[PDB]
Amino acid sequence: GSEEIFTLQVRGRERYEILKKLNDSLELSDVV
Amino acid sequence: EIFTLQVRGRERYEILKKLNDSLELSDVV
Amino acid sequence: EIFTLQVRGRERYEILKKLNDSLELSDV
Amino acid sequence: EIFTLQVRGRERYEILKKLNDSLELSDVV
Repeated sequence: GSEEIFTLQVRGRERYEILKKLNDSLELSDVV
Repeated sequence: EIFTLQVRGRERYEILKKLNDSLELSDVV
Repeated sequence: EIFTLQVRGRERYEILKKLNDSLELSDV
Repeated sequence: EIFTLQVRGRERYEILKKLNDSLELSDVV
């Protein structure tokens, strides 16, 4: 097998929100 | 302010890591 | 509603294309 | 070596521009 879980530490709320939206997008689209 | 972002999959992690590290260096946001 | 983004370099393009394609699909 | 991305929507475009600009600035040896 299964995909493993990895964690990224992000500094800044605006930066986090962008990266979260990308992560969530990729989960839905499965592009990566 | 520090957050954790939990990512499924090594390839997905690698793309987000590249972006995070880039943003830390550039300070664009 | 369509905007052109100029990107320098293949690796940079390939990253951003993956994201753009993903966002097109997850835009619900 | 210029590529173009067609991005639909202001908000999406603004995110991808920030990332592009960041990756240009963090492109260091």
